[PDB]
Amino acid sequence: SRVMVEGVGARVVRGPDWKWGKQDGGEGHVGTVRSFESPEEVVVVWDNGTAANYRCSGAYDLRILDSAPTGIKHDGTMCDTCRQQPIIGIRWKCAECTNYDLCTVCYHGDKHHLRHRFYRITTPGSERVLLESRRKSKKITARGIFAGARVVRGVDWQWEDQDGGNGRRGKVTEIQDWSASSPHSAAYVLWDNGAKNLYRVGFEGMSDLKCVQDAKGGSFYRDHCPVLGVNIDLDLEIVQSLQHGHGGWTDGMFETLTTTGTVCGIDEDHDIVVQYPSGNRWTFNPAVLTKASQFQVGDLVQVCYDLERIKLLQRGHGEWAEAMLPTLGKVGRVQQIYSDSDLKVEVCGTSWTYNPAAVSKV
Amino acid sequence: NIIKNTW
Ligand SMILES: [Zn+2]
Ligand SMILES: [Zn+2]
Repeated sequence: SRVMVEGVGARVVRGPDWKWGKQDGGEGHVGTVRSFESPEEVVVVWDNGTAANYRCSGAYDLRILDSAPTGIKHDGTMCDTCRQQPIIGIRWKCAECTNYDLCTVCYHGDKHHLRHRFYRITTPGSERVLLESRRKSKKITARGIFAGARVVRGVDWQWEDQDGGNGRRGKVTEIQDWSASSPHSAAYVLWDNGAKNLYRVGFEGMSDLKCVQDAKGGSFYRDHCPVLGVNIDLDLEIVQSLQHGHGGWTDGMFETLTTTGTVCGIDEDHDIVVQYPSGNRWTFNPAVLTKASQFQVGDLVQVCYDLERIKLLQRGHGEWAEAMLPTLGKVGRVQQIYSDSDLKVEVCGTSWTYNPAAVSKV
Repeated sequence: NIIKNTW
């Protein structure tokens, strides 16, 4: 029979039955499953430092963002994009293709076709759950202990005075695997005193670090996560073969394969310069990048006044509402550019979510 | 900041 996996070390965010204000630090903020009091109750240590207990039966206060640190894996599978084998963590199987699967990183990282609907297969014992397409679903940003975050020592600190003392600060440079069997479970820190080392952020449910300034850790499809209990769209190899004399390849750039970058530079070397939320600048061949997007916060845009097309465009992105009718032809301001490249536009006082093709720059 | 919830 099916049973619950008490996956200690799972990286979680708030769930559908959440009623605990901003204990987590807000929606999208990430925490670590420390332990299970019972099959009904779980204790989480949030990245902000607050440790608390939550429901994981009947009511569900938590969604699983990344189970990979628990080491749970689907032997006999492979992610057809990044070629992780076996898939560790949640398994995502394209329902509309023959024998195609993605890992969590690639799934939330918008690999494969966004209009193809996937099955979620959380555990080896799980029955597959058909989902809405990513393209019509809400995407939000993870926040907490990620590259660029400012941290202090956490509760499970057992590393003497490597940080120069309790309360002394450092910078997370990169999320790494504490071990081969537990990916995305560690954070490499460069302390303010020049010391540097790798620390547990999820491994065996341990929390060696605490945020004092959380960082963005990429975007995810919130409603596709199971309840607990500048862009690159080419193959790694095609990207590598294109970089032969236009920047080159170092593994430290892997982030780029699933992260939105801000084109802040061009250069004399017939190439491009991109910065990422990590804080990393990196150089590229023109063919490796695709725009996404052509708008900036503050840009004034006119809403499309062809109703047929805006209906098509908005429905295609799961954002149509008849209430939007009065906005046709109107000029508004780009308030925010979402991770799925849709635009939060302020128009007629109110704000709406638009397909970027449904507006034109004024 | 250890918090204890009850339900
Ligand atoms: Zn993958
Ligand atoms: Zn497919």
